[PDB]
Amino acid sequence: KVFGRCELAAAMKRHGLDNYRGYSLGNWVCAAKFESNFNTQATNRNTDGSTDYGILQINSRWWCNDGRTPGSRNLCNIPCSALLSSDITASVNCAKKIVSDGNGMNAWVAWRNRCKGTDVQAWIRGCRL
Ligand SMILES: [Cl-]
Ligand SMILES: [Cl-]
Ligand SMILES: [Pd+2]
Ligand SMILES: [Pd+2]
Repeated sequence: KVFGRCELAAAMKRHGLDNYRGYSLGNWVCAAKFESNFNTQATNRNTDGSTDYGILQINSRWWCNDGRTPGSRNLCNIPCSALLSSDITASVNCAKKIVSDGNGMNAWVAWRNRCKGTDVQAWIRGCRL
């Protein structure tokens, strides 16, 4: 599923991402925009053989099991396919655990390089939340 900007903003809000660990909703919407272009089915292979899945490009190296990432961890305890679903719960819930790690949203390189320090509130401008 390709989410609408405000549609994603609202779903993320309902799952309690607005100001989760101090990250305003616009940060999360911005991160999803540059990770997946709001496409839940987005996948990308890493140089190490791991793969990134879903709206927030969660990496099989640490966070999910895809059956093809030798020696990886599954810290969210999900099959990676669960992160490609039209239901964003698995991605949001997993992302909550990721952002609790020492680095916060800096774990998402796209966030750091495209969202951090920018006007992320522009991403939710005009949405009914
Ligand atoms: Cl398990
Ligand atoms: Cl649901
Ligand atoms: Pd388990
Ligand atoms: Pd659900």
